[PDB]
Amino acid sequence: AYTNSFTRGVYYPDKVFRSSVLHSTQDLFLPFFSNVTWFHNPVLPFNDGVYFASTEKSNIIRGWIFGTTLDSKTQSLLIVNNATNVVIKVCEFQFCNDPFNNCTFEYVSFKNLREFVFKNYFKIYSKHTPINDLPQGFSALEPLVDLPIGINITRFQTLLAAYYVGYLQPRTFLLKYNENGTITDAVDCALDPLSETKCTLKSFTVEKGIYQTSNFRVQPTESIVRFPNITNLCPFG
Amino acid sequence: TLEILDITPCSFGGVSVITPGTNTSNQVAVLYQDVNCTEVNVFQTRAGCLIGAEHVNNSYECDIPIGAGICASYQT
Amino acid sequence: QAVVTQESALTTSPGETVTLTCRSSTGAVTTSNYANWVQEKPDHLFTGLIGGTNNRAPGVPARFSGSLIGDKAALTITGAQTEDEAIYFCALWYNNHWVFGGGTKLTVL
Amino acid sequence: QVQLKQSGPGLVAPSQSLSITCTVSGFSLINYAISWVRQPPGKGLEWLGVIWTGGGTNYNSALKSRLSISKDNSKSQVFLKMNSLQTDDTARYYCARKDYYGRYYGMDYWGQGTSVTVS
Amino acid sequence: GAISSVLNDILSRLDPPEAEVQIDRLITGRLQSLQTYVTQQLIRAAEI
Amino acid sequence: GAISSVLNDILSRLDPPEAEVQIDRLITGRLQSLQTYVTQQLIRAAEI
Amino acid sequence: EVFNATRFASVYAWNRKRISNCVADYSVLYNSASFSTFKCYGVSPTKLNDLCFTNVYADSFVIRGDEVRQIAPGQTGKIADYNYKLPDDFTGCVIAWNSNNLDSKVGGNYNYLYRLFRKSNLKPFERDISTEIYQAGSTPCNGVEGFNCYFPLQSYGFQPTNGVGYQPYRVVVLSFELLHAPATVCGPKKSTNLVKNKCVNFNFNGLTGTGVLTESNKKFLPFQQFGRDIADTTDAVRDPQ
Amino acid sequence: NDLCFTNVYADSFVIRGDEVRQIAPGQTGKIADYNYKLPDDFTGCVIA
Ligand SMILES: *[C@@H]1O[C@H](CO)[C@@H](O[C@@H]2O[C@H](CO)[C@@H](O[C@@H]3O[C@H](CO)[C@@H](O)[C@H](O)[C@@H]3O)[C@H](O)[C@H]2NC(C)=O)[C@H](O)[C@H]1NC(C)=O
Ligand SMILES: *[C@@H]1O[C@H](CO)[C@@H](O[C@@H]2O[C@H](CO)[C@@H](O[C@@H]3O[C@H](CO)[C@@H](O)[C@H](O)[C@@H]3O)[C@H](O)[C@H]2NC(C)=O)[C@H](O)[C@H]1NC(C)=O
Ligand SMILES: *[C@@H]1O[C@H](CO)[C@@H](O[C@@H]2O[C@H](CO)[C@@H](O)[C@H](O)[C@H]2NC(C)=O)[C@H](O)[C@H]1NC(C)=O
Ligand SMILES: *[C@@H]1O[C@H](CO)[C@@H](O[C@@H]2O[C@H](CO)[C@@H](O)[C@H](O)[C@H]2NC(C)=O)[C@H](O)[C@H]1NC(C)=O
Ligand SMILES: *[C@@H]1O[C@H](CO)[C@@H](O[C@@H]2O[C@H](CO)[C@@H](O)[C@H](O)[C@H]2NC(C)=O)[C@H](O)[C@H]1NC(C)=O
Ligand SMILES: *[C@@H]1O[C@H](CO)[C@@H](O[C@@H]2O[C@H](CO)[C@@H](O)[C@H](O)[C@H]2NC(C)=O)[C@H](O)[C@H]1NC(C)=O
Ligand SMILES: *[C@@H]1O[C@H](CO[C@@H]2O[C@@H](C)[C@@H](O)[C@@H](O)[C@@H]2O)[C@@H](O)[C@H](O)[C@H]1NC(C)=O
Ligand SMILES: *[C@@H]1O[C@H](CO)[C@@H](O)[C@H](O)[C@H]1NC(C)=O
Repeated sequence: AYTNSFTRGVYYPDKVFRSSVLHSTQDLFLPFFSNVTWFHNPVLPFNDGVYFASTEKSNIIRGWIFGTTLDSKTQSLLIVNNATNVVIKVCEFQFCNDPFNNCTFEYVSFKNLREFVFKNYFKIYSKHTPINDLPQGFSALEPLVDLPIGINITRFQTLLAAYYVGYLQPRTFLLKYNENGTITDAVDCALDPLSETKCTLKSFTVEKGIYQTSNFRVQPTESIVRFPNITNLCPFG
Repeated sequence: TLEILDITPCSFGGVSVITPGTNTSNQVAVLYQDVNCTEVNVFQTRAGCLIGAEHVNNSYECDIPIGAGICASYQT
Repeated sequence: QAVVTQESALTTSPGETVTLTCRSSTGAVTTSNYANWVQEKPDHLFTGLIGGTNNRAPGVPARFSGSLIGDKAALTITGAQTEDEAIYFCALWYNNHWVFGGGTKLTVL
Repeated sequence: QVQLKQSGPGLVAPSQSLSITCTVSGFSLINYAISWVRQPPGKGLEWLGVIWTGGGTNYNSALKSRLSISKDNSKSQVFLKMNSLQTDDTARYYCARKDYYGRYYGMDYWGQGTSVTVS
Repeated sequence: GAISSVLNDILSRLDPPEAEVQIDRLITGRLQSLQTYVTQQLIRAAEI
Repeated sequence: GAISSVLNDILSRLDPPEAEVQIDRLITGRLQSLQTYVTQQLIRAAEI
Repeated sequence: EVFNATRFASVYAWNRKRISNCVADYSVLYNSASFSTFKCYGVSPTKLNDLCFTNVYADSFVIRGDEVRQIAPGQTGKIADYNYKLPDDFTGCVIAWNSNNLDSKVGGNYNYLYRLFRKSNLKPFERDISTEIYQAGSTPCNGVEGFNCYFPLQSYGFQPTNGVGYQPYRVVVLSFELLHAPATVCGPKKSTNLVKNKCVNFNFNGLTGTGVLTESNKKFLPFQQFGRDIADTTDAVRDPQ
Repeated sequence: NDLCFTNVYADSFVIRGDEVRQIAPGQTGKIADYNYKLPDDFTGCVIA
């Protein structure tokens, strides 16, 4: 099926504080109100980043597999949860086509709504929230781990009842930082003209009036080359 | 062919956002300055094409000025 | 379309130049099918004389001079009194494989 | 100095198998290719086959597919294998160096020769 | 100061790693001319 | 135009003979911005 | 370990190792056994001991003696094209030194491999590991290595009696970042005790400045590292120790 | 086709196939030596 992410998928883009300030940033974000593919476990692509969400009770959601070919030929990343611990490893795995060598790395460390952002070296952000099909809420995502491995990624599959997958686009966002320095709101600077106005004013309330926001410029369509009448051909003949 | 061609520069212009204060509503109208409307509730004015606003007959005092004797306002 | 031949007969007095022609089955040979000239000493010693249908090999004297003189591949050696007593083979690159010539016996004076 | 070496017992009876090896110095198998030629007693030389510089073999079309040639990039050795001999196969066999990269596209050097006789 | 005034001619003729110098020269010149125009308009506006 | 807007980072990374170019880039930019501000203040003060 | 490493990779498979989370000591390496070219961009070599870096990539390969010239950001040549592309605004240091004593062997070392053929120039830090047979001729090859069909990998032939410009130079490129993430590699500079409530010059992880440091009542979140003001001026810091 | 040259010079010779082979840049023959010769480095195109 399909769903729309109302106001979800904002992560602290960097490791710098702020307080009671409106900060404009440009990075890979999930566009507001966009299409999220709602599933129930095929191999999805990994376009430029992934917003992933799940709501599970008995922890059916367990992990993820990332890679290019998802087989022994090429490298691949496995993140798995066991009651023992969480295992993150990148190797030249041999992946069964129905998930249930040369290893270079290892790391060990409805009401439940779990949000994740996987972007590319590999950065993983997350949040766990109590919930009551995505909600209308707004929760910033705090950074969780950075893997300095730099593998080549094009596809991923989830290692498992209901999860939502969206993809990230290079958008500009206006973030509102409150006193404790937690992102409390955000405006997508390209969703609609009112949002463009808010971003231009660097404010969240726009007083009545007429404001100039951007520039319309019709683009060219084709190339035209013309030259004089072709004659007087050289008498090689 | 011995023909003469005019060169006009491709249309450009400002885009202006006509908003009642977000306290009143989230609705918006958009003015594309100095462009015929075909290029872009479309209305033609000496300022350009106005999209999203309804061109009533009768006149009221000016609320949000546009240009060449047109104003926009938020009314029922 | 595979015949390779040489005159198998050569004898040049010193001071006069001679041309020996190797003829394939495709008529006039083009450089596209690369031509090679190799020399056989009576002690089963081999060396490269001409390559690329026009190019002399490295280390063989410039007195050896081979070109596409005729329609078919050819070789020209200026007369020498002693060191020219040897066998010569022509080689042509068919699309798939190499064909080697019959061999020509030179007996100066 | 650039040089080609090839070694083997040579003396074979009919219908059994013997293999010949060519060992090289002064150049790499990566910058060159190796071709093999064969010299029966009193008859003209014939082309056996070629190993490409970076993998991939070729063999004479009329020559049987029941044979293989092999090489060593690191230690610079090449091996030719014949798995069954017949009395027409007696000849002297030569390894040779081919430089298709170089301006002298044709074979540059040749082996020192091994006698192979039947009975 | 740039070798030519046409931005496309600078871009298509000179090497991209060095063209930034010529582009910067044009950018400073044109920005200065624009600021001069704006200041003149500001003063004339006060007079009007 | 300089590598980094932090003049302490330029002076902590580069060596004095070369750094002068980057510092000069910053100095021209900042001096032009300050002059623009001062001119705007003069005009606005006349209005007031 | 990298500098004293005996076995070096091929140039087209130039080996990249990340270095991070260690105190480095660049001055002792700069004091050199006559390295052919310790040449640095974007940083002064004497100061290297002072800056803190996020990560320091180190790339290693062995090339010809005189071709080292090609290891530059704005450079052209076969190596810069089909082997290694230094991006413009490169912020690091290039190290090269002759390795004729070790690498080159009598008669010519032939296991060293440099490529000569590719469709286009390599991207910045591109690894064309694949060895597909080049369609050098206009006609497709599809596995043919004929006279006009060529292989993209070529050996070098390092012999001791070659030209001095052709002797084996080992080359290591150090690429720095100079970003503001937790700078986990830094020079051997000592720590120092802290003093508050006084105008003092300070260096926190290479973040330098002058100011009076006071105990602050901000609520940093655990992943935060420092604070910034309304107009991008560092307002608060987390003490490393 | 794209490029333009100052002037076009055409030489017409009747020569045998061997002489035609001899009529090549740098080729050596009696025809090349005496009948027709040209500078080796000079750009030339021959239609036979
Ligand atoms: C991944 O692990 C596998 C095994 O777990 C290893 O691959 C083996 O070792 C090398 C790669 O390091 C390769 O063998 C090579 O073969 C070529 C000729 O075919 C030649 O250069 C050498 O003889 C070398 O042994 C190959 O990948 C494989 N060896 C086999 C199949 O015999 C290796 O540890 C890791 N790398 C790769 C690429 O597999
Ligand atoms: C990272 O992995 C990707 C995925 O394999 C590779 O980049 C590009 O991948 C495409 C296919 O995903 C390949 O090019 C195309 O292959 C398809 C196969 O059907 C076909 O339409 C064409 O033959 C086309 O060439 C190719 O593997 C690759 N293309 C490139 C690099 O131009 C590649 O392995 C990695 N990409 C990186 C590191 O940028
Ligand atoms: C910032 O965080 C604090 C605590 O996490 C919260 O604000 C507190 O609100 C209660 C209600 O009076 C009191 O404890 C204090 O007035 C506040 N500060 C602290 C430290 O407790 C709230 O989450 C945030 N403060 C806001 C939104 O004003
Ligand atoms: C905007 O639209 C039309 C065409 O899209 C414009 O083009 C012509 O303009 C001339 C002079 O203004 C008119 O006489 C023609 O009738 C127009 N062509 C049409 C209407 O097809 C025109 O400039 C604009 N029309 C307005 C402002 O009414
Ligand atoms: C008020 O609105 C319309 C335009 O919005 C006015 O313009 C046209 O007037 C003629 C009068 O003969 C009508 O026939 C047209 O239908 C009107 N245009 C449109 C688009 O409707 C018009 O004066 C007014 N409309 C009324 C009074 O019905
Ligand atoms: C060397 O530096 C480390 C930095 O981690 C010190 O280890 C601890 O660091 C944590 C940081 O939150 C603090 O609790 C203390 O600064 C340190 N605690 C302990 C128990 O060591 C370490 O102490 C430093 N070395 C010395 C001798 O002080
Ligand atoms: C903004 O409006 C807030 C209350 O809204 C009131 O009711 C709506 C339906 C409109 O009629 C609006 O004009 C009214 O004001 C109040 O906070 C306040 O009146 C307005 N101004 C500010 C600064 O909040
Ligand atoms: C989700 O995708 C569908 C396409 O089937 C599209 O019609 C719909 O508008 C999208 N959702 C939103 C909120 O735009």
